[PDB]
Amino acid sequence: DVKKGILLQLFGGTNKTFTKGGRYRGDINILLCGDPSTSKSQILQYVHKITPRGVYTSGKGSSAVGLTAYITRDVDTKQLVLESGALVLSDGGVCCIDEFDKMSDSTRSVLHEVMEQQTISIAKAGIITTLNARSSILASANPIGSRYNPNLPVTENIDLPPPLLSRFDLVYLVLDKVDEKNDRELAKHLTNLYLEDKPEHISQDDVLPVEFLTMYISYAKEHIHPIITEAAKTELVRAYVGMRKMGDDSRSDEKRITATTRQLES
Amino acid sequence: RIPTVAPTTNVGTGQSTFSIDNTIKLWLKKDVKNVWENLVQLDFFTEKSAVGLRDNATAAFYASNYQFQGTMIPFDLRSYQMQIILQELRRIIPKSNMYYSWTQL
Amino acid sequence: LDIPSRDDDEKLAEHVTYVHMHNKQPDLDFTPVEPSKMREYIAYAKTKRPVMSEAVNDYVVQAYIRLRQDSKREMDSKFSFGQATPRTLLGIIRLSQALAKLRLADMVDIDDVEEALRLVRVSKESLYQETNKSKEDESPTTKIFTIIKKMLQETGKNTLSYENIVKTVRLRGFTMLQLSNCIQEYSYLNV
DNA sequence: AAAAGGCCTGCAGGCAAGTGCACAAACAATACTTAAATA
DNA sequence: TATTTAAGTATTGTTTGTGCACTTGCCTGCAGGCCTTTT
Ligand SMILES: Nc1ncnc2c1ncn2[C@@H]1O[C@H](COP(=O)(O)OP(=O)(O)OP(O)(O)=S)[C@@H](O)[C@H]1O
Repeated sequence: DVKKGILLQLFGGTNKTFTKGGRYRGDINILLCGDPSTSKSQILQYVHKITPRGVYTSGKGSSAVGLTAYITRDVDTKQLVLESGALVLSDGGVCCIDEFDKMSDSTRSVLHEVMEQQTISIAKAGIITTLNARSSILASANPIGSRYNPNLPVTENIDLPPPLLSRFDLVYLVLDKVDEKNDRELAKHLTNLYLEDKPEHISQDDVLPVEFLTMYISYAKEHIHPIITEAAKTELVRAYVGMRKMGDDSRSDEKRITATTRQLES
Repeated sequence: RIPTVAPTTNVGTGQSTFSIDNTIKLWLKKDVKNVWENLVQLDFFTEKSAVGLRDNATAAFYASNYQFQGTMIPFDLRSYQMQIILQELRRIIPKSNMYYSWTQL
Repeated sequence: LDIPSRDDDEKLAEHVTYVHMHNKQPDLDFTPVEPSKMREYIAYAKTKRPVMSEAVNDYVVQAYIRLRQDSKREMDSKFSFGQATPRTLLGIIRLSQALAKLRLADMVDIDDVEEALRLVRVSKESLYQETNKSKEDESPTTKIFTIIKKMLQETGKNTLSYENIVKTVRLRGFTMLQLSNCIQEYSYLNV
């Protein structure tokens, strides 16, 4: 299912451009969290390698300037230069961010803007401006401590404040199990790749187009524009309503994640 | 949330155009106590911790000899706990009622 | 955790002072290698890249499973190393591969990965007591009893006619006089 | 000389040590009631 | 047929019980404050 959400991120949305309003964040954004050592970071590497525009980036080894380019009034010709937007390099195509929790509170605030408007409004001594950086962030995470506490509420087990959290279009909980049923399957799924010297197709031997799929994506995102038929509208509305009424409670206020309009946007 | 129009002028020497604005008879402290007793005896409420009915007449009699102190605390401080919680309350009051939008917080 | 013992503070101290006497910790039976040519051989080994052997996998796999399950029933327990991860499995495999490098051989041995397991477990239980016990050595009649218990797992009867029991005893090699003695004891023991 | 990236320290993030103690029930024998023995 | 009150009844009064609490250290979690550069 993680893979599924990732794929859906790759094809992200369509640019519905209104003459009134506008800037409806044509793409999506996927946090994912779970027990340490559960492939998250490696999935991120894998995606960043897949896309033709990815910009890997770590957390807590980066600052707000690194996340969103920084402007400079060049005194040479007295002009506006922009520099090194990690987010701006990813204009179009995905980004990746690790240790998203370990990110500083001084940082992790530019997100509060770029993720929902895809713009960065900088206003410092010399210059005020708004540089638009359309980009589908894709962040890893780590629940507080070093694993769950299934005696702890979930939206407290994740640390991020509810605004920024609902900002995220889709949150995954990759929990590690003590199955012993998949465990030996996973162990074989590693030992096999260790069997060969140059291991390929580590999983079941079903043909899959490692290279073809990229051109497939870069065709799909550019030759087809889905128009939401009428019937979809109904089942979408009812789905949202059911999502939210379920979330309704008196004590859901402090501990739960509430279904909000961004659920419908998602 | 009511438009609360209270104009003052009118036709010359009209004395009309009254200024009614509250338009909900907020009941006083002196009267509500009636409704409060009605409720507490309709069992929607209860005392903080009250043993309803003892096991037998022995423990019941031994608890009636107890000179209680909640007697001493006045009417408007007995900490009553609830019998029907707000969530359920939202599920039953027909939405036609003009207070329905307060069942939910 | 340095348990303050006596033979340690004896031997260690003696041998440090002996270093002061003879600047070589190597005693009568020892082959110390100078770090230069040591490094040489080490790098040479590093230039090998051995291969994982196909047989050991299952064993390896099984090891992981074991190292998994106990961990759960040891989460809140004393040795609170919590929920050994697939990274532990991968680290075991890597340790085995490096030991095979030390073999300078391209196929990992079952003894190789077994040594790796010994390393990973000696890291454990090194906290306290560091001891175990054994009780099942004697078994001159208790073994008969356990055989009977397997038979009971099959059917579960306290019959008064023993013909498969005596057959399995004779197959086990235990005599019939000791068997009859034990039967006496357990009938008196009311089973 | 000051304004903008970055990194260091004062406020307190917090909670088990822990005692007070305000809840409860029989409590030990109150205070009094009611049948009997004697003139 | 009635004064003896002796036993008995109904009731008081109180005993420790705890059920809950709310206190006062604790280092770390956090965040306003110091360093740097450019004009
Ligand atoms: N189901 C799995 N499929 C593939 N690799 C796995 C799986 N489970 C564990 N691994 C491996 O275990 C290691 C875990 O790496 P990651 O999970 O990406 O790192 P990480 O989980 O981000 O670590 P943290 O603590 O979450 S930051 C990698 O070597 C993975 O290849």
